Amino acid sequence: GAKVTVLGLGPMGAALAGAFLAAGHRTTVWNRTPGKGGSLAGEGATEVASAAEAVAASPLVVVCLATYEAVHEVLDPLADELAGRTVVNLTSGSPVHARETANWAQQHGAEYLDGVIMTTPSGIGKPDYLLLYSGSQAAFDGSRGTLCALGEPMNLGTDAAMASVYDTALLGLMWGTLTGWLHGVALMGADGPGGNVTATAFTEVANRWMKTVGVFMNTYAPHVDAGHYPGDEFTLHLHHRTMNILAHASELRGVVSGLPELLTELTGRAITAGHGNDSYARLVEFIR
Amino acid sequence: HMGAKVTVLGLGPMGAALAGAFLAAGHRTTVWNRTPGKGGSLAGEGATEVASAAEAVAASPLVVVCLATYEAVHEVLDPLADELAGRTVVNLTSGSPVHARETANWAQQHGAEYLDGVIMTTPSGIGKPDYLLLYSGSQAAFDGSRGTLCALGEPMNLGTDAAMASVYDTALLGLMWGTLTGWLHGVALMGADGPGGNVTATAFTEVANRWMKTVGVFMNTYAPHVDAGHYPGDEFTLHLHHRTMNILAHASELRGVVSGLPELLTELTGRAITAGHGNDSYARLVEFIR
Ligand SMILES: NC(=O)c1ccc[n+]([C@@H]2O[C@H](COP(=O)([O-])OP(=O)(O)OC[C@H]3O[C@@H](n4cnc5c(N)ncnc54)[C@H](OP(=O)(O)O)[C@@H]3O)[C@@H](O)[C@H]2O)c1
Ligand SMILES: NC(=O)c1ccc[n+]([C@@H]2O[C@H](COP(=O)([O-])OP(=O)(O)OC[C@H]3O[C@@H](n4cnc5c(N)ncnc54)[C@H](OP(=O)(O)O)[C@@H]3O)[C@@H](O)[C@H]2O)c1
Ligand SMILES: [Cl-]
Ligand SMILES: [Cl-]
Ligand SMILES: [Cl-]
Ligand SMILES: [Cl-]
Ligand SMILES: [Cl-]
Repeated sequence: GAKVTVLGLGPMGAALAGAFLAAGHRTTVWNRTPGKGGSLAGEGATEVASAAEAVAASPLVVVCLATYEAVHEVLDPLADELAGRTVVNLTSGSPVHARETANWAQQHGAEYLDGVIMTTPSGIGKPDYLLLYSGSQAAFDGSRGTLCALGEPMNLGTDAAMASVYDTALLGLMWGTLTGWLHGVALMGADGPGGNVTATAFTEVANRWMKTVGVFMNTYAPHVDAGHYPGDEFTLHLHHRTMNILAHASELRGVVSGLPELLTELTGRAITAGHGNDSYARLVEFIR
Repeated sequence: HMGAKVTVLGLGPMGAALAGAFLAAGHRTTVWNRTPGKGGSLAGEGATEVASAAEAVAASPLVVVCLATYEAVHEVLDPLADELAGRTVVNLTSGSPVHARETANWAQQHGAEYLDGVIMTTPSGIGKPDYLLLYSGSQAAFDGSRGTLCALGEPMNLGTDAAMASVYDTALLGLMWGTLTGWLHGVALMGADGPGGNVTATAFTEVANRWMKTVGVFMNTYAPHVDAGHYPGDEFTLHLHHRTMNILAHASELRGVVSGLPELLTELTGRAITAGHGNDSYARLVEFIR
């Protein structure tokens, strides 16, 4: 039942407004171009003609525009009106622009939370999908109950630029996974003994296996932070040997992704450096 | 419910772990190893060690094999063709799909029920219900021995073709390495100097492990695309993948993260977009690696 304003009714901003309405919040919306708020008004939103009216309507102002340049074009004329309000900026952009906007919000007495949306418009308001936030802890703690309407909120910490970096790092993790998955699908689907398996059958097993892969990540993160990489029962020597088997199996079955060559070159450099007994986490030193 | 009689051939670190887990579950376990003197601890845990593989095979209706190579499997099993008739052989040696099939065919010629398997953990993970063992081959063997095999870990029946487990192992390891390398790349990006950086690997990984639920949703969404040969892009097209991969490439260069992953990703999506599939899903890329 809290008052919340959304600035920006593009596909994503309209979805945020819709999710706020579905949670029962008193939702005021504004967009630069008229005529994009009729469906939302039918669901109980109040559309207003100016950003100044929209900002004045709610103590919590959620911004979702195309660029950070657009954020300041809209909000800098309203600097005096933002004192004491909370600004949650879900616009995507660079870490430096997040930091510059946080500094600007601080200068004007607005509590500033920068965020990133880890889904597409249709995922907003649904379970499991993440929104990541960084900046004012008071803003996060005071707004979390309302922000929950959009998806699962995570507070990354106090530095407003964190969300931008996390988004890029998490997409890289997603692409590494999805590419290893595509490689596996193509291996399973290929003609050959034990092949001609569908992607759906493979993925049913893969989804179980990903539980084990997640434990590996949880085991290896403290190795990176300690700078100590004990290899235990799965050393880089064994990674490299088995990667060579993957390379050979892939070549036989006609799967050409670049992944095996990337993996063997990287592990090979760490082994040449004498770290063959270490965990996969030692490889962070060979990409950084 | 009722304890079984099982034989393990092979007392290397994995084979000895398998035998220990059968014992822990209450099974009457007979063990043999080519080299004597590796079954000491197992005997005190209740195993019966015998001197020859022939004695070991004759001791149990279920014969679990875990040797260094399929060459070794052949050297041990070939003189025992007659002795295997009517027994179930579960071969957890790692090896090639063709070697699994050839062993399967030999076992069938001699009247043994043959199940080939792969162990998706290391010796210390055996005997825990959270790690996977994948099996393929005789469904009669799997159904009849599943209760016993549960002692080792969670068993999964991949199907009737004995060679499948070998292929799944390699494919799942590739998936693991793609994930772990994307994770390493992300750890490096988060740890680097810069606004929003100097974040610990542990902090990053706390968020990453929540995010992996979403990544799994993508794999479950995209598998039917591959099987149908139809790749609707919907709200995440290859155009958008390519655009955001370029951001990743730029961010990584600025922070000195050099993993080769951004170049692999941009080149692959680039080929599909040049081919005219920019509006399709990530699943369309299967056609550009096979
Ligand atoms: N859609 C996604 O998949 C997704 C996922 C995660 C994050 N995001 C982020 O969410 C934000 C919104 O994306 P989107 O889907 O809504 O489409 P968008 O094209 O990125 O942004 C459209 C919105 O920005 C407004 N805008 C652009 N320039 C403006 C300016 N100079 N002054 C005032 N308003 C301006 C548009 O107003 P008009 O209607 O008047 O043109 C519209 O409301 C982006 O930063 C995007 O990167 C999107
Ligand atoms: N360890 C793991 O992390 C892991 C994970 C998944 C799968 N696996 C698979 O498990 C199997 C065994 O691995 P392991 O850890 O036990 O060590 P291993 O070195 O791969 O195999 C050692 C065992 O093989 C026996 N062996 C080797 N050559 C033989 C021959 N010509 N004739 C008879 N026996 C022979 C050795 O007997 P002796 O003692 O007399 O030399 C010993 O019992 C391998 O196929 C491995 O790939 C292992
Ligand atoms: Cl309120
Ligand atoms: Cl107010
Ligand atoms: Cl395929
Ligand atoms: Cl018997
Ligand atoms: Cl061999």
